[PDB]
Amino acid sequence: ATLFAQALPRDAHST
Amino acid sequence: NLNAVRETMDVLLEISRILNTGLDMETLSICVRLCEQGINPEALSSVIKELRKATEALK
Amino acid sequence: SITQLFDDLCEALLPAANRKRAKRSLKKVAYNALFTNLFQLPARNKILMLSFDLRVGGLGPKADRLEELVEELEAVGSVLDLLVQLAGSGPPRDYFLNNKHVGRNVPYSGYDCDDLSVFEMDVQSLISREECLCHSMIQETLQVMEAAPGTGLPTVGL
Amino acid sequence: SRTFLVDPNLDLSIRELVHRILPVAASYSAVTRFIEEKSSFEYGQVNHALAAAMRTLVKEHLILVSQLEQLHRQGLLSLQKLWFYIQPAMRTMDILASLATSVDKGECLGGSTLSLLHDRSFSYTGDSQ
Amino acid sequence: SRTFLVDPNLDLSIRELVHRILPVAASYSAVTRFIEEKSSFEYGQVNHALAAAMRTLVKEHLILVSQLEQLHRQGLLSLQKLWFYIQPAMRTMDILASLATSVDKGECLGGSTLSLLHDRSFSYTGDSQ
Amino acid sequence: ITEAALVRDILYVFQGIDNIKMNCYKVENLSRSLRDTAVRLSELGWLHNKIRRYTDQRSLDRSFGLVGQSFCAALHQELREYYRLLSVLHSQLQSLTLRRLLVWTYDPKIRLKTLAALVDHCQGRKGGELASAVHAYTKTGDPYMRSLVQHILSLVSHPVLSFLYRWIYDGELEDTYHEFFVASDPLWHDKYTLRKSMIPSFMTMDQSRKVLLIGKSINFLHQVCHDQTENAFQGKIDAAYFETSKYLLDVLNKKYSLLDHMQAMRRYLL
Amino acid sequence: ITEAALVRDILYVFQGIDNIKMNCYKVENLSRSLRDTAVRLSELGWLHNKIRRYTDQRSLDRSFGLVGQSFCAALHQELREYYRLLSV
Repeated sequence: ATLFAQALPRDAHST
Repeated sequence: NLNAVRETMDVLLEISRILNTGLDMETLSICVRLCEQGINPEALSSVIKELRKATEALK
Repeated sequence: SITQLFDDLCEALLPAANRKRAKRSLKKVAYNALFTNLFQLPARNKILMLSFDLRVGGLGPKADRLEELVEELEAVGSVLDLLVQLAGSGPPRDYFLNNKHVGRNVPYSGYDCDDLSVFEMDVQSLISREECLCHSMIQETLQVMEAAPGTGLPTVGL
Repeated sequence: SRTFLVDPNLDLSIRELVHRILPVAASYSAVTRFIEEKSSFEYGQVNHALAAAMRTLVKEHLILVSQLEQLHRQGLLSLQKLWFYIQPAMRTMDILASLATSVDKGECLGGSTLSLLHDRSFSYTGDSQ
Repeated sequence: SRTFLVDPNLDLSIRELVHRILPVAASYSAVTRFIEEKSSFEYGQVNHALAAAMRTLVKEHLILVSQLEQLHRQGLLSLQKLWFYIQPAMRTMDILASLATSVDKGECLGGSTLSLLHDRSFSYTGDSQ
Repeated sequence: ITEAALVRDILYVFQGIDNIKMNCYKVENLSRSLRDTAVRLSELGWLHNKIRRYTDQRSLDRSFGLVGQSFCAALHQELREYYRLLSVLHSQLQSLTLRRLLVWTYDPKIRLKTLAALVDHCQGRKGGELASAVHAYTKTGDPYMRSLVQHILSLVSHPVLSFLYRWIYDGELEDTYHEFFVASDPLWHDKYTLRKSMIPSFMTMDQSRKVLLIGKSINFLHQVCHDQTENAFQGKIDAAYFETSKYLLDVLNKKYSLLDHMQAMRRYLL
Repeated sequence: ITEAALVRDILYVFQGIDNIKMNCYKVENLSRSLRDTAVRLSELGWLHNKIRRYTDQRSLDRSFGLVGQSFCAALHQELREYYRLLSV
């Protein structure tokens, strides 16, 4: 399941 | 036995300190010994909140 | 000495300085309020419901401590049932914290930016405390320095 | 026991009123000298706490002079208006300037300084201030 | 051991206070040079972890300068107010600028760098900070 | 010379930095009503020098001891606050006047009166003899001073109670500088001396002979015997006494039979 | 030159893309207090080049082996995170 579409991480944003 | 009932009373202060209860060390031993008699603790929650209320009207 | 344990309780909550008749009247407020409830669920569960609300707003290890003591307090139940009632009534460092630079075998983590973001709020609250003091120190004394002659002075009130 | 000098050439309608304000200063120059002396250890543990509790009032007397100067800038402070403002200070600094001169007259230290504060509190049984 | 220069034409009521703030910078320009050097492998597995644990404090000293500039934009930062804010930093960066100059004086590596941290911890037996 | 200009220089004389120059801060024109109030205000700054010179001259030499540091490092927590007040006063200069300062700085005219006279009463005292000369300032009664000095004592007497809790439970005294009142000599009759000079005032002369006896009882229990293991304060000394000594006899009657020799030394030698 | 403009270019010099140009990232006016802090900050981006050139020069030739790949493909998981920080 690392080949298919996974949700975005939210780490890219400054939470 | 008084060594045991001191430790059990000393641990019980911390759980009343992080729960942010205004009970200091003296009022705790009063309330612990009074609860040890057999009084229902649902009522003691009201006398302390009222004694602290009438105390504030003085100041 | 149940008739006396209510008399010693009424002394502690009495703030030190008529101190001889107030105790007689405050013992009424103790009795006038004790019999209102008497006229009109496990124990450890009520702590966990307060343990939850701890972890949500941060401060995890403190919540892991509150449960650490009630586990040793087992080896009295009605006493902790009294503390959970007054939970909100009270009045309002360690370098070996996160510090990925010290340890014996520290695991690989990569940048966090979620510990350094809660390490600048530890400082921002400091500069915001020592600034409210200077707002609550120049105000408490300028409210008296500039007023009508003889308001804040107690000797002129005689 | 302080003496003052005003002016050779001044309006008589002022000098008679100046001499009505000064008795709060002369009664003050004998309290501030009671603090700076009866604070010496060689006077007991009573003549000390008497000089400390006699200092908080001096602090509140310094605030009452500050609020007058700040009120003086707007010119709202006439001489006649002054004689009325300091009246709470002319009564208090007249009490302390009488204890500080009656505790040092007969050398008192210890209990004999706690007796004098119990008779000078009995004479003012109808003052209530 | 850093020397600074201020101004030929400046108010004397400032230069005397400037020289009271700089001893936290000169005591800082000798810690950051201790990190970037005693990190070289040829110094043992102790002079390394001493330089790492001596770096987290430098990080917290960089946050204390950030929160001052953000507080400087609102103008709430007067020079007199500055001398009081950095006091926790003038005491810490005065401790590390003394170890980093006493570990390099007599060349220490290994155990002899772990002894010095056990005597410099015994001298401050009444500081508690 | 405007009144505002005086308010500008005074906020510096409160620190030592000098119209107002440097023992009274003689000011050098202006009206007499201004010079007089400046003189008293300027002099408060002079005090701040006497308390700063001590915490700077003695923060230089490394032969002041361990108590003389917790004192010289407790005169600073009572100075940062005096640097917070100067912060607030400067933000308002941009209104306050001379007569407004007198009430602002009427209280720190006392704390800078006890501290500037607490560092002269203890000048050459090092070690415990200093923790005994900042305790002779508590017999004052003044509720504002007795609650200030009784805090500096709670910091200065922390190193002293660090040797004591070391020389009682472990018997390993260590002080390169001679501070503790138990002086060792490089096992009962000698190597232990009660130092009459470095006993703190808040320990009675009899209590000082129960620590020299608990330390000696444990130091001697290790080397020669060849074995290894306020009111609450008075109870701690006696608790450390009625346990250590009672154990010293047990190891001296079971491992050596001290009593069985007294009886045997009567049967034959007598 | 406003301080905000410097904050705009620095967020690019952290990657290699150049006021701040390209061994120190010499900046080219503004006050001395600004140029000095930019210099050190700009130089961090220069480092990122030296670590990028290796994982790009050796990701080209096919004669680096099987270990030299798991190394050149483990210098990337420690770079995506450096690309998450630049995002925030």
